[PDB]
Amino acid sequence: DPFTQFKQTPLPYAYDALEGAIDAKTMEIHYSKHHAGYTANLNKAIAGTPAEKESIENILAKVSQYSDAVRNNAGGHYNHELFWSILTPNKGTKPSAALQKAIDETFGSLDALKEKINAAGAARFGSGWAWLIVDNGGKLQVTSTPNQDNPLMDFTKEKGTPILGIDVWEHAYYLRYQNKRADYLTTIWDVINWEEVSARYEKALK
Amino acid sequence: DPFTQFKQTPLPYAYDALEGAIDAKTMEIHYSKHHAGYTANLNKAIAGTPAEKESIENILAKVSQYSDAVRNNAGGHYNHELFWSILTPNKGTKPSAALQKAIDETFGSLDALKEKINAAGAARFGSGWAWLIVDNGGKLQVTSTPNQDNPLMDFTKEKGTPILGIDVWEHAYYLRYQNKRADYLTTIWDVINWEEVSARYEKAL
Ligand SMILES: [Mn+2]
Ligand SMILES: [Mn+2]
Repeated sequence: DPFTQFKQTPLPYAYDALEGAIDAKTMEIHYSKHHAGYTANLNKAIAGTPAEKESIENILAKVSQYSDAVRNNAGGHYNHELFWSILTPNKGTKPSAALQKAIDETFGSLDALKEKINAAGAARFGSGWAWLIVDNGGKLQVTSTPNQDNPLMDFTKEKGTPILGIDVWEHAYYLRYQNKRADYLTTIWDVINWEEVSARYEKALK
Repeated sequence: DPFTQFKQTPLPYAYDALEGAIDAKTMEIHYSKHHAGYTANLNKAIAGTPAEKESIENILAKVSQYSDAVRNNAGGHYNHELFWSILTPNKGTKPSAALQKAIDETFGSLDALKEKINAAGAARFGSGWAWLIVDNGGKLQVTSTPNQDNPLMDFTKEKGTPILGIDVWEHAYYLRYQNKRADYLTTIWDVINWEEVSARYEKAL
């Protein structure tokens, strides 16, 4: 149906393509149940409301004005859209020169960045997301948020444009890693698409 | 070590005893990793604070005076201690006469209560718990809380003494049910120990 406000973008890889880090059954459920549900519920939640014709970024920027259903499902849809795009089965991607320079000046190295994101992910009590954002000053920052909240929401303490997000809801890792979220976080770097993160960085700075 | 402030109560059944609703792997991890972690981190978080020799209920009742680590781990420890106690492998328990009468007068029937708890559990976005509590009015109430918060915590709006809690963190159900939290909630009734719920009701009154 071309007239629904929001649609899930198909994955640019197979469900089993990320098996170095994420099991195929999790990819399938995470995409076809969890994310699909957020998108469907988003469309329902904004229908007949002032949010109905707003872009996802604009919904999020005013999310405190809308229902919890809008907030939770707008977050969910946005976060997952971004998540799938920053994963890849193509090994050895790396940050663009511009991004790498910013990473090194801000964190020291790519390993130091990964350590900071891993720590943020591990410290998120309950469900949530770890983020690398470009803040409103153009500077990189690592944050985490609860549930499906994200750095574009007016509610959020550390605001910025996300360029990388890692889902630390238990559904994202429990089938393969159970309670070992840290092992999930260590391993997911194997499938991060730094080309997409770098594109998001370039667009954020504009 | 007998001197630790909080200990996990041994499980009163085997890890595979609840397979009518909860897989053995989940029980083992849930108990020996998630709950054990809360208990250990609680003991650490209270060390050298005014909470150090307080009862768990008294920590919860004043929880906002303490760190977030105390809140999260006191809630974690409390909630799981209660949770294990209200599960059983023995089919066919039922509320006491007193609890059954109260349930019927307040919700209509046991089925109506289960429906209300199932709905509360399903509606809890993210991690958390569904509860049946006794409010200070003696009245039964169904609520939910986020994360490891619970109805004994000082800041909680819907306060009361929990007599039944059902964990809806994904770790409680993902290995067996994956996204199907509603199926977990429907099925868990088969292992609820209404004799313990009823003993908790008696104590709460
Ligand atoms: Mn997710
Ligand atoms: Mn739990």
